[PDB]
Amino acid sequence: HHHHHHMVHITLDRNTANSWLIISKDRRQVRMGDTHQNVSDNKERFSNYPMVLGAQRFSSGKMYWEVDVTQKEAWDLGVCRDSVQRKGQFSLSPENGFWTIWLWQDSYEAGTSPQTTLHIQVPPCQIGIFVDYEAGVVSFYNITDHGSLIYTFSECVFAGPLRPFFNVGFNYSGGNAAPLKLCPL
Ligand SMILES: Cc1cc(N2CCCCC2)nc(CO)n1
Repeated sequence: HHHHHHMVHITLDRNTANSWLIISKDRRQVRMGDTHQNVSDNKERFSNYPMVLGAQRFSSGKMYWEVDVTQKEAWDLGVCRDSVQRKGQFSLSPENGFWTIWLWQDSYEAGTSPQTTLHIQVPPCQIGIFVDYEAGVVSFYNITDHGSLIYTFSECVFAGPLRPFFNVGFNYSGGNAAPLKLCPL
């Protein structure tokens, strides 16, 4: 891919974060805390899962960013509608306004309904996420493996403004405490 030149500076939106998340001062890193992080509840916060949005909203153009997933056991990454449900239980699917991939239990899957098995030869330490709003495309790249394609969602029905989407995952095992980090351009 030659997509790096649509590079955007993503920051995390503290107001949207699950109340157990800890976002760094520079708003570029997020991890699961071992407890509630002493913030007020609000209608934006994801209640059921360790999720947070980027502050940026996109309704046109091409956008690219990279995320560090080093030493994590579980995570979700991609984009979502600004209007996605925040409270209660829901599945990550394009019908619910999410275009995502994830890791759990040593398998990588795309968030279709039902989910799609991914074939990755080199487990990624950094993921590139490319959005072409006009084309209706969300693509994922393996930065650890020379930028090799992971998955492409096409004919996407964005149906509104998009936000970068993150899930640091639970840490039941004690092996998933590491942060997600937005990587420098
Ligand atoms: C804990 C878990 C894992 C899982 N997978 C998806 C298929 C590939 C393997 C991982 N699915 C579920 C569904 O409740 N739970």
